[PDB]
Amino acid sequence: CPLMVKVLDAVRGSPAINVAVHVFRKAADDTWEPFASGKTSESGELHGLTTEEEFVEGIYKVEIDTKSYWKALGISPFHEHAEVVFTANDSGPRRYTIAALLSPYSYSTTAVVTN
Amino acid sequence: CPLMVKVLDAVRGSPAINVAVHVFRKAADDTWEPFASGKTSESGELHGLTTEEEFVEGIYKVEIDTKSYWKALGISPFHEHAEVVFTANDSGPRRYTIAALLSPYSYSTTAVVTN
Amino acid sequence: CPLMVKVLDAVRGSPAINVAVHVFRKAADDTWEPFASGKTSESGELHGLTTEEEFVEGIYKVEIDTKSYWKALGISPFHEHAEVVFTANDSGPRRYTIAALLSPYSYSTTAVVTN
Amino acid sequence: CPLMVKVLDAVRGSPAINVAVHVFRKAADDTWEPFASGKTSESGELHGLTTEEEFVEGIYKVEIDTKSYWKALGISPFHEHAEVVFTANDSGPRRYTIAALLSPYSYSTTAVVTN
Ligand SMILES: O=Cc1ccc(Oc2ccccc2)c(O)c1
Ligand SMILES: O=Cc1ccc(Oc2ccccc2)c(O)c1
Repeated sequence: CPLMVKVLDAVRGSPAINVAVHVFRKAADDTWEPFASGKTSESGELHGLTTEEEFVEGIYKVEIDTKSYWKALGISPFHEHAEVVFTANDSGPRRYTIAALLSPYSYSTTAVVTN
Repeated sequence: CPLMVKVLDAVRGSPAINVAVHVFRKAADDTWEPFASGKTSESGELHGLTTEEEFVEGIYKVEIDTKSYWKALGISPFHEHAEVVFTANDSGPRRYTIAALLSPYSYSTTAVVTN
Repeated sequence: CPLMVKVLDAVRGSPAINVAVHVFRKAADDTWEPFASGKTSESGELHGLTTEEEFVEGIYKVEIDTKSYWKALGISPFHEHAEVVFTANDSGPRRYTIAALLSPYSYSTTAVVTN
Repeated sequence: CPLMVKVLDAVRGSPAINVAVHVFRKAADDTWEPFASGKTSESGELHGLTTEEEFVEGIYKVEIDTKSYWKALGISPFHEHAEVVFTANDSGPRRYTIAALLSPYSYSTTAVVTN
């Protein structure tokens, strides 16, 4: 599990459950191609998106559908989604955790990169 | 100024100066078209991006070139850029201020919508 | 104004208005003594807290009454208040801006030190 | 383990290791009395501070010594420490995770509260 996504809700102080997540990888032709997708679990975590074999050097985009999330809680949020864009696996393979903390008009994202 | 961008640097505790900012508007074929751009001023702000006449309802993307900012300071950054995607919507006469606070492996962004 | 405070609301995407702010200076017996206070303005800002003559080097604490702010909006908050503790130090002629971005279970704060 | 503390470094994108943490509990006489203390582990987490028997209703202060942390990395940071102040265990016992994300001039803190 070289790529993991974790989402917290800053209004409720709890994991953000059932948040859709789509990952894309920048193609040879500069296009965003579909790489992996998942929903967060009761702990707000999404494991198993990829494998170290699949997850090669590349520019990746992790899209967290925060608008759907807030709307289901009756909140009409500012952002369409949270987008995280980064180069992965230059120094060789690493483990990436992409965290986001969500509020209706604000979010933050941090990466924790290992080995 | 219906739309303003403000960037701060969390490592140095200062406005983030000379950061390039590109704004796009989503067009009918779901493609991003270039709408407005500039670089932040000594105060970390970018004013004069658009006019009320131009700024119509629609989905906009604001892209903050964080990677180049960190590179020109010698600091190894994680993200390619910071992205903010939102729907501008009447109701109204709102000023949108898109603010962002930058660290090498983390950013936050918030929208302040007034008047 | 050598010291300014600025608060934003991440749930509503607006300045945080009428938030009480207390500033203290640490005295010789390691006790906090009341230095300056006020409430944020319609723009979420609090100016005029001190003067350059008064603001000498020392350890200061800035306490933002977040709990009362959330309660007057009906939202159940986690923190009693947000606290910022720092050493003011010459080098210099700096303006200190203490900014804070508020959610019910989360806050961030940043210092912007200029001139 | 009803109280856990987790600290991330936003400059390095890694857990913040060996960060001292002190917890206080507000006494009957309005004084902050010493409750528990610990250092974060290689994962940036601090477990075992207290027990559900010990950890009664109260107002608590979690002090994270961020200045020592940054100074050991050669950074002279803005803040003396991060202070998190909250009422614990009104609805009966809960599980509290206090997270902080650190930068030299900025930090954020979020609580995740369970059961
Ligand atoms: O403290 C956390 C934090 C505080 C404020 C921020 O944005 C602004 C900074 C200064 C003025 C207005 C907004 C922000 O992005 C993060
Ligand atoms: O303090 C602000 C803050 C703290 C933690 C965060 O991510 C995590 C939350 C809990 C555990 C681990 C990481 C975060 O995104 C913001």
